[PDB]
Amino acid sequence: GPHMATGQDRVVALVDMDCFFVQVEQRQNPHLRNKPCAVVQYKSWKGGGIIAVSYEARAFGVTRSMWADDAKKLCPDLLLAQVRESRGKANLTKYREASVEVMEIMSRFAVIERASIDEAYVDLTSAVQERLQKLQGQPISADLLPSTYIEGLPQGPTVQKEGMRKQGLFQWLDSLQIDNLTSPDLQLTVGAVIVEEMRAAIERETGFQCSAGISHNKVLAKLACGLNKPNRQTLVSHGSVPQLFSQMPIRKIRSLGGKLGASVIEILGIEYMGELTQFTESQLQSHFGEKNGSWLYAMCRGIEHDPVKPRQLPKTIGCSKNFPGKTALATREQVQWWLLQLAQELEERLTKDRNDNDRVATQLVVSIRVQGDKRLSSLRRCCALTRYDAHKMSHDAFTVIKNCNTSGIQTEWSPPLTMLFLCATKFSAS
DNA sequence: ATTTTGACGCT
DNA sequence: AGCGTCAAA
Ligand SMILES: [Ca+2]
Ligand SMILES: [Mg+2]
Repeated sequence: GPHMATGQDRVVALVDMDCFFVQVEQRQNPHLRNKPCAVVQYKSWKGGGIIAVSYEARAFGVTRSMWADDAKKLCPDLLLAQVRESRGKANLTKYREASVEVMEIMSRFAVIERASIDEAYVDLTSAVQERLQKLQGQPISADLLPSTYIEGLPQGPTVQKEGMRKQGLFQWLDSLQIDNLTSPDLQLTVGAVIVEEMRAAIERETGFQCSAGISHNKVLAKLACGLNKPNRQTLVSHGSVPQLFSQMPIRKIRSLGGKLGASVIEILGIEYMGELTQFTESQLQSHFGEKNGSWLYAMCRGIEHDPVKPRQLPKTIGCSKNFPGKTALATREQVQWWLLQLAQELEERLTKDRNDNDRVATQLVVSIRVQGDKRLSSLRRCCALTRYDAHKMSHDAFTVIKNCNTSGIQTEWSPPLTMLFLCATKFSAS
């Protein structure tokens, strides 16, 4: 009752760019705008592998991981943009730089946590409080929320999408308690006003559209963000959680999309997130561990406490290349040449990072996959990263992995290498 | 023969 | 330190 917490203390948003790499290429090449389009890496094998897909192309069934030749089978007029290749490998610089454009705009509004190349969490709690004081008890107009969905509404006693959106928004605003600056629902609504402004700024200043979720924590904000895509935002209130979760597959919640989620389904014999409420905290801890158990117990009730970390920059800078099937690296010369290519791209990115961000990486992590392993990485070794020098970095990576060569022969490498990975880590201020 | 990334937990 | 899990384009 009165001491039972409800996880309504914060306002958190998750902003996610729509079909991000596609939008970067469409900004650059107007011929691709408003077209079924995809971004591919490496044309030679089956037309290249698709990594991003415009919504027009998704309507034909084109997806990520599809080979372009197969996507062309689904969408004969599919347009393609290729990832740049440098030093023999795909180079993602253009997308990292576009990401920086968007992150810097978001940072003007509030503290952000960079969650991936195209998404960031936003802690809006303080901005909401300040805006509520500026408003001076003044009601919130639907005009301030032109692209917002209220999850769960309309409800109770129009057949077009925008009509439904406006009906739900009207019901929500009609109900709000604006005279109470401490109402969680009002705080979320002001949060949504701010996110509308943030999203307008992103589009004005970059050309890129995005979707967003607004709720009381990161998991619900991420879930909300995905409910109305593209170019829309969704408010998930605490009160919307019981109905939302009653038919929500467990795997849709962040961190439960893999083995743990599968084990929750199998061990408990349930399918939907809401069904978790019927277990005690200790029961969940017994099956899934203390940390996971407590997390599940609170999360199925819509409560999560993970903070929006103040971190706009990535914590690691990495480069990797797969060598699939018959192209696996089988000679010492091959392994060293590709370590050099990787180290050169890495030196370039590290030098840029040092100039822009006043920091230096101090550890180099080397990872390889050997032919036969189902595991993504077969081996990981580290060494000191003392100079941004590609020849030195490539020499050190070879030195720390050379003893993996089973081969009795001088020049040959066995078992062949199907992956090389260099990652600069452990940044210190400079 | 999705590939190329990034963060974080366990022991 | 090294391995495993989960997730983004
Ligand atoms: Ca996205
Ligand atoms: Mg994303």
